[PDB]
Amino acid sequence: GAMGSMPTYFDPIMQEDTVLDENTIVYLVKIGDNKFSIKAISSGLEHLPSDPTTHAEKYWPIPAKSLIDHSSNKLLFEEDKLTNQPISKDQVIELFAVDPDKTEPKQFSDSVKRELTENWAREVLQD
Ligand code: NA
Ligand code: NA
Repeated sequence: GAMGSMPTYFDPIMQEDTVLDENTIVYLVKIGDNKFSIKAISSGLEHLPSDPTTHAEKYWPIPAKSLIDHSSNKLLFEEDKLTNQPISKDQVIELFAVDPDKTEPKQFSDSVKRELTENWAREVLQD
């Protein structure tokens, strides 16, 4: 119509629909056997301990450009909004060229909680 649209995702960080661009953090998590979910967040890949909506600790990185280039695919987007429905391993291979069951995932870091714990312990023992 008169109004355009851009692909958006519901950002768990700010709890708001957010325009997807090349600065969006995008990754895959596994939520079941042959069931994977595409996630997008505005920040936090290096600081969060797990994925916000599933608390998955393991993920497969996906370039934002790959998701943007599929923005008209009805599997991933419904009315220009990122789907919350899972996709099969075959669909993952077809859309993103990654076999997750044959690729080592990355893991969210535990560094922030470790630093918090060390900060408390040092404060206890200082005067
Ligand atoms: Na954290
Ligand atoms: Na989290």
